[PDB]
Parts: sequence; C-alpha cells; structure tokens
Amino acid sequence: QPEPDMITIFIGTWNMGNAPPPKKITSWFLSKGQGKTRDDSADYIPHDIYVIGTQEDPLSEKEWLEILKHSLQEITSVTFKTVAIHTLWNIRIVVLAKPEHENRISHICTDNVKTGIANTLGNKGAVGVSFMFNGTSLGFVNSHLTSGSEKKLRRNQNYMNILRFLALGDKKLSPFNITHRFTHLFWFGDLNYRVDLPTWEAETIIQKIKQQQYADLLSHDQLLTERREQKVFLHFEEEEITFAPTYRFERLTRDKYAYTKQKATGMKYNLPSWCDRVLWKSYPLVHVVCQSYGSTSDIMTSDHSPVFATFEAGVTSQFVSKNGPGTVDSQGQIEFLRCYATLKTKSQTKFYLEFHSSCLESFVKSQEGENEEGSEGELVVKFGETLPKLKPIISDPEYLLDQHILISIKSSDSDESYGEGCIALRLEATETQLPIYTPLTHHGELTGHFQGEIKLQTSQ
Ligand SMILES: C[C@H](O)CNCc1c(Cl)cccc1Cl
Repeated sequence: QPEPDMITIFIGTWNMGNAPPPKKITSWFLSKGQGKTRDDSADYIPHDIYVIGTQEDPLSEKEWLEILKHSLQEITSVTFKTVAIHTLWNIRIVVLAKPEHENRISHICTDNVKTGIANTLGNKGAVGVSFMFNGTSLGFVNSHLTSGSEKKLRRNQNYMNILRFLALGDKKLSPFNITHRFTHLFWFGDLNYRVDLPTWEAETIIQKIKQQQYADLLSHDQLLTERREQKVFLHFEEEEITFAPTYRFERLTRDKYAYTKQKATGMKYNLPSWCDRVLWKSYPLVHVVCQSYGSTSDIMTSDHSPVFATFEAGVTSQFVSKNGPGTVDSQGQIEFLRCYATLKTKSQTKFYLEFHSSCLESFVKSQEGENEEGSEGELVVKFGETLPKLKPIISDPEYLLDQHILISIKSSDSDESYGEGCIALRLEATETQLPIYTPLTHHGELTGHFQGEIKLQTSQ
C-alpha cells in the first residue's frame, strides 16, 4: 500500500441561517451548482479529507455529524472517520477523512478565537483544526466575521485577531502565527465582505446576477478590493468567482435576493454579496490546485447558499533513513550567502534570525546582523556570510528538496519577532548558489523582506 504524494481536500462553508438543513445536501459535497463545478464522472470518487465549516448552525454536533456521514456514505459508499469537530457558539468545523487515512493523521489540534470587545464579543469569531497528514501539516480555519457593508475594517481586524490568537499546529514554532505553521492553510467561512455599490443600485445588481455578468459586481467586492490594497489576507489565494452572490436569498427558493432594510436587519441593506468564501495559503512550490469553487443551487433552507471548493494538495511521506530521525545526516547541509533583511521598522535594536524546520532537530539562532540605512530610509540588516550552516536530519534529496525553512527576524533587546517568512528547498540545483527570497510579515502584515542566496547539499 504506497503512501500518497497527492490528496484531494473538500472545503465547505455554509451559513445555515439558524435553520435545519434539507433532507438532501449531497450537491454540496459533489461540487454541483454554479461556478467552477466538479465533473459528473468524479461523483463516486471520495475526497481524502472533507472539511465542513458552518455558521449560524442550529444543530448539535451529534445531529450534524450524522447528516454529514450519511451524506458522504450515500455519495461514496465510504464510512468516513471523524478527525475533529469544534464549535464556538454557532460556528462549527468538522473534519472527516477516509478510513485508510486514520494512521496517517496525527497531532490533531482544535482552537477558537472570539472577536470583538463587550458590545462586539458574543457571537463572531473562528474555529480551527490542524493535523499532520504523514509529513504534511494541514490547517483549517472557519471564521464568521463581523456583518454589515460599512464594517469592512472590523472584518480586517477580526482576521488579524484570528490569525494572531488561533493556537493551531506546532507550538514549538513560537515566532510563527497560523499563516506560517502549515504546508497548506485553508481559511473559509462567512467572511461577510459585501459588494460595495450604492443601495439605489440593488435592482441593477440583481439584473446583472440574472445575466451571470459578475465582472462589475466583483470589481466592488470588498474582500477582492481589500486584498488588492493589502489590507487583509496578505499572501492568500482565492480561485476566480464564477458563481452568483451567495447572500442574501429569500428562504425556500433561490429566485429572489432579499436586500431591503428591515427591523430584523437593524435597518441595514444586504445588497447581494459573496459573503461565503474559501481562501488558501500553501508554502512556496508546494502543489495546490483548486479543482472546484462554486455554490449549490438546490439547498435553500438558509438565506445563504453553501459554497464548495476542492483542492489537489501535495503531501509528503513520513520519511525514515538509517540516520534521521534521531540524528543528523552529515551528508546534508543548508548554507546562506549574502543574506539581508530589509525591515520597515522605525526602531534601532540589533536583530538575529531563527531558522525553524521539521528537517532540523531543533530551531537555530543566528548571530546578530549588522544594521545599515537603505537609500530610501529603510533598515537593512546584513548577515553577509555569517549565518550558520544548517544540519538537516535527513540528506536524501527526495526528502530534503520537499522541505521548507521558516525564518523569524528577532530583536536582540526583546526577543520579539519583527518578521516571519518561509523559504522552499525545492531548488533548481544542489551544491549551487541560488537566489532565495521571502516577504516578511508580522501579525500577517508586511514588515520587510529577506533575500540572499542558498547552497543546498544533499546525499546526491
Ligand atoms: C499570487 C496571487 O495571485 C497574488 N494575489 C495578489 C492579488 C490580490 Cl490578493 C488581489 C488582487 C490582485 C492580486 Cl495580483
């Protein structure tokens, strides 16, 4: 039984509008409806992992698990195993996997973050799951962000609180937030970003949706515009949206958008919007391909339609040599040449680096770099040729070229990270000086850059 080098992952997000689901929700798991949909010929082929995010979910965990498992069994004839289930208020995440994966999945973590203070703390936030799948770390975030067309800034704040405080993955990666802890990170939910057009244009928007002419609406989608201006979800991907806005429908049909202000909406308009989204971020040069992104047409119990996305995701095997794990493989080394960090910080402290990777026995601290002034005001931290030689646990190129080095630049004064990034070892050549680059972020905001050269020695 060979270990996989690819798996397929289903991501579902559905704001259920505090209503039980209908008797059949199989179209969701089959990626059928509007948008980028799955080929009929694949219907019986199970995904390896199904990750279901709900919001405004009125069901018990037990009730929803029974519906999900019975749904997948009907589609696939496979009895899926429950990896994890976590609920915060009415925000839920379920992870189901094929039974053959039970002994490939380990280090299962769950957490939640509650967003807002006093007034604004009570029902919005995120749940998350992480685990190892063989040698690959996978994280999944289901967030219900602040509602309302005029709260895009609040949503961006909710995003930053969730990525700062959601405690998933390897706690030894202390400088790193969830946006660096995983080979593949999927973030989905009712993100609640709106199509930002005048209220008077509601009927015009509806007309455009009936014509399947989304271009003039997506150009006002607050998530696309905020992402384009690097206000939120920096370094995340989203597939092109080719399905109608998933909010706000009249229940029991999909023929009508209910957008007019009502006491029940706090006298707010709900112009048709793409509230319900799936984004991802994978480490550099790892295979990840979106194979569906759409909405169902036949599930109408909520004022939202379910959204599906599916992915091919590269995975690696749990590598064992004669040497590592449990020693170094002297045949292997990672060297850094001519490296420097460019930082946006206005501070003057000394900086050092930390290198973190599961290819190392433990993280490595550099000596301090030498600060200089950039020509446009910047702080440049020069490491020259002073960075340590990293000793990986396994030298085999089939393992080592699949690995990544996380970098944090830390203040010597405070040991606080000013920036985090990631470097792929999937090089064009070994034993060859090659340029490397990563942007550096902190709390998911751009704080600088790290660039230089790498020289990777494998046992080949
Ligand atoms: C590799 C990714 O495609 C980068 N995405 C950046 C981006 C955003 Cl986030 C929004 C609008 C346009 C663009 Cl290029």
